[PDB]
Amino acid sequence: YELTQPSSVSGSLGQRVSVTCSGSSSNVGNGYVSWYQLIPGSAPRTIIYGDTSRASGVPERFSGSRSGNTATLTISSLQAEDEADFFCASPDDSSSNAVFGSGTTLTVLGQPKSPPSVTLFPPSSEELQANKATLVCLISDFYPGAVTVAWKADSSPVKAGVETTTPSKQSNNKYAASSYLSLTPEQWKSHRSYSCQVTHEGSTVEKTVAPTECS
Amino acid sequence: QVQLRESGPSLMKPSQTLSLTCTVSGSKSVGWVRQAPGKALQWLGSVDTSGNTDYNPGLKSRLSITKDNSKSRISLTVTGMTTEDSATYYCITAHQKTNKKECPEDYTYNPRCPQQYGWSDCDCMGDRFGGYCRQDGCSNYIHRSTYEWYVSAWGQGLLVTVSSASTKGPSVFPLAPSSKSTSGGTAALGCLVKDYFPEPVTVSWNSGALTSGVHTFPAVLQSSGLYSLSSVVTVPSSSLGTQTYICNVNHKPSNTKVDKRVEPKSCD
Repeated sequence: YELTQPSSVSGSLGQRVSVTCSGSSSNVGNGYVSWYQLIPGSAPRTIIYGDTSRASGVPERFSGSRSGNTATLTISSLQAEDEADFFCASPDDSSSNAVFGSGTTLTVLGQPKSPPSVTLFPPSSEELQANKATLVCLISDFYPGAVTVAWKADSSPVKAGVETTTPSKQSNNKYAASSYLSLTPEQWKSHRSYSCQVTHEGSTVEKTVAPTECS
Repeated sequence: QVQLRESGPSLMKPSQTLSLTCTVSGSKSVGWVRQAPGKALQWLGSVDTSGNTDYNPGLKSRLSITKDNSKSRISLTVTGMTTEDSATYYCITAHQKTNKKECPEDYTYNPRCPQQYGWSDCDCMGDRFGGYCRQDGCSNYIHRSTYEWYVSAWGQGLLVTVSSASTKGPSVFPLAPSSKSTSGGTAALGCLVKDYFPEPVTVSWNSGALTSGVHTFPAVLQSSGLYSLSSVVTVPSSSLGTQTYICNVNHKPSNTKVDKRVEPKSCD
């Protein structure tokens, strides 16, 4: 059994949002709902228990309520560090049988914009000696967390061999991503340059490396 | 201040049995919750201080939890593991309590008063009226939930992957800054952690002494079925060649630790 939550909710800085948690008389109706905050990269964090009681360290702007078989978590004065998946939970016809909600993703809009910092690494000598070649394009310190990466061999696009990660948050609330171009050492050395193009909010940053560039 | 530490395998083959351990330090019930990637939390089971165990009714036949007070552990057994069971397994402590209907202190259950006088909210009668029914002594039961449960402490979690593929330790390669790749007074240098399985890999820099601008990127799953990631740190450009920079790659699934020195790009 699973409690019903909205898939996601969003709000701008300083705004208010609420997440609902719908169940039945045997769980939510019992009147002892709990809420949990899961920030990707950290362990889950208990936020509310007993419908309305805040865990230690949770500020007042995190409020819990309930009307019948639907509990609600209200988050006011939204801050960037609130972004996380929020889950409700409750006992189900028993104080030891627990049920969780489907989870709700929180996005906080209106954070400071920032262009991407791009670093392109060519294949290392060690990787070449192992008969493989990987160009590594690291992308950091950008907001919003949306970018598109394109690669060039000389001046022409490269489609095959590209793997890119979906952006994720750094420790400073900005986003980072990485892209890889896999080559054989032969074709790394058979062309005069390779480039990584990162596009962010209509503007593009391009870095280039050359096999002839040692040091 | 309770601390919970999960231990067990990082990789299972299909239909294998998963045995996990949780070591409790400091000082209810101790139990297990899991979360498959991109999916919701799922309570598994728990054991209380009296030895009673309870299990997710949908999974009970597959689960088994035991405890040892002398070792301050609990265990978890999960039979018939499949790819559906790949998940992060969290050890938890939970507050539990069933409240029967009780009268407030200085009140006693007396069904005669509402039965015979029809008073409302009067299941309980104040003791000061010595068994007699006075409307100014009425009271409901203690207002409280019948069932109390919530997770009071969360472990850090153990990632368990179910796959037919076998463990593989990582190959670590340097991402050395070039003379053209610097950023003035600072520069980015990192390590490429290649071709490992399963997740996770953690990366520190200089045994944790270097934390400024450190970021470990999410892993990419290559068509080979092996993972790769990169870790980068920002460094003083004047220190390239003078200070030693080492990325400490830890791959618990293979009991492997690699300390790779990242030296300045050279024209040997």
